[PDB]
Amino acid sequence: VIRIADERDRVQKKTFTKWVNKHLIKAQRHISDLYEDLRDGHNLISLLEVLSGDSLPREKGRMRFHKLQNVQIALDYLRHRQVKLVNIRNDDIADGNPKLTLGLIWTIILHFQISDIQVSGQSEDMTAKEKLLLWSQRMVEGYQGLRCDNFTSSWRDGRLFNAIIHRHKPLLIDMNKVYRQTNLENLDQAFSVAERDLGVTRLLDPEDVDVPQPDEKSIITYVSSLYDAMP
Amino acid sequence: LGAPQNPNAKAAGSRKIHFNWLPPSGKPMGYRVKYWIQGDSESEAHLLDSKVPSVELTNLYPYCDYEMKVCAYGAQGEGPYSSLVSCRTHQEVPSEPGRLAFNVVSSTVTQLSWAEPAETNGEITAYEVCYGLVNDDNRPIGPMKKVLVDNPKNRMLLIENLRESQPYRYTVKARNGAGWGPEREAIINLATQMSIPIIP
Repeated sequence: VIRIADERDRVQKKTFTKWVNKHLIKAQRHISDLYEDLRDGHNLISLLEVLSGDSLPREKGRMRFHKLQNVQIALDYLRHRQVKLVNIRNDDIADGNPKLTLGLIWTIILHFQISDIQVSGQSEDMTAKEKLLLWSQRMVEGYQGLRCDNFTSSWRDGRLFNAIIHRHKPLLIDMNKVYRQTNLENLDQAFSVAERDLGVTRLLDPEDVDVPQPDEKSIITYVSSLYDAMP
Repeated sequence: LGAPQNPNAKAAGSRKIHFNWLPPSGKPMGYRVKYWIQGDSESEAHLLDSKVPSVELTNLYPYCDYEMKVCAYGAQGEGPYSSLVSCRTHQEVPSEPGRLAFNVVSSTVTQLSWAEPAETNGEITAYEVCYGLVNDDNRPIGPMKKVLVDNPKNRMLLIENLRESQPYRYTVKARNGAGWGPEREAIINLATQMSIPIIP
C-alpha cells in the first residue's frame, strides 16, 4: 500500500527553497526546483559564499566528474567548518536524492541561521532548537492564553506569530482582534506584517501552517528568521 | 580545393553518427572530419580521416549533441572546412538509480527515496519501484508489489502498511526512450533500525 509523499515534505521543500532564494538573490541567483538546481554545485557554493561572506573555489566543467568536484567543494567547506554531514556523499547531491538534499539544506540552515540564537539564562547543553523554543516562550510570556510547547501544533492558529511581532512593535498588531480571528486570517496577517514591516521573507503560506501537525523544520526556520529580525 | 558542400549527419544505432557530404569540385585524395561535443571547444575535438565522402563517428556518448565539419585535402594541401552540422546520438537505457535512502516513519511506514541514475543516457520518463517480503537468506518469498512512477521528477515514495519486524527488499529502476535500465537494490527491516535517513 502506497500513498502520496507527505504534505510536510512538500512544505519543507517550499520553505527551504524560499529560504535559499532569499540569500541567492544577493548574488543575483535563483533556484526553481530544489531537487534539481543544486545538483551542479554552483548554487551551493554561491549560497555558502553569501552566508559566510567567504570566497570558495569552483571547478568550472560541464560533465559529471565536474559536478561531483563542485559539490565536494561545498561539502568540504562545511566539514572544515566543523559541520557534521553524516551519511551524505557528493554524488547524492549531484544526482539529486531529494531527501538527502533536503537534509543538506537543513544542515546549512541550522549552522548559519538557527545555531546563533542567544537567550537570557541559557545553557551550552541546550540545543539551538531548545534555545529558540525558550526564546519563543519568553516572547509570548504574559499574553493571555498563549502558550508555546512545540514548533508544530503550537503555531497552528497564528496567535504566537502575532504576539511575537507585537512584543517587538505593539503598533503593528491589534492583539484584541487576533483573539477573534480565524487561524488563516491570523497567519496571513502575521506573515504579511513581518514581511512589509520587518523585512522577514514569507517562507510559509497560511494554508500550510493551519493543519493539525505542521512541518517542524519549516516553522523553526521561520521563527528563527523572526528572531533574526529582532535585537 | 573548395569546401565539401551539403554536410549531412544522422544518428545511426548505438553511440555512432553517420556523416556524409558532397565532394568539392576536382579530385580530392580524402577528407578530414573534425567532431566534438556541442559546448566544448574545437580544442577537445577529435579528428577522423576518410578516403570517401562519408564517415562513421563511433564510440560516442548516448543522447548527446555533437558538432562536426569536414574539409578535403589533395595535391595542393587542405581546403576550407564545410559549414557546421549538428546531430544528436540515439539513447541508451539508463544506469542504476542512486543508492536507496529510507526515512523510517513507523514500524509499518517508510519513505523511500533515490537519486537519478549517474548516467541517464537519455531523457528519463519513469521509475519502477518493486518491494516485497524476503526471508532469512534475503530472497523474496512471494510476488513483489510493483509501482510505476510516471513522473520522473518524483524520486520519493511513501510506502505504508508494511509488516512489523519483517525484512523487505526494495528495487528502483529507471526508464527512458531506449527502455529500462538495471535495478538498484536494498534490504531493509524497519523494526531493526528518527527522521534521519538510513542507507544500506
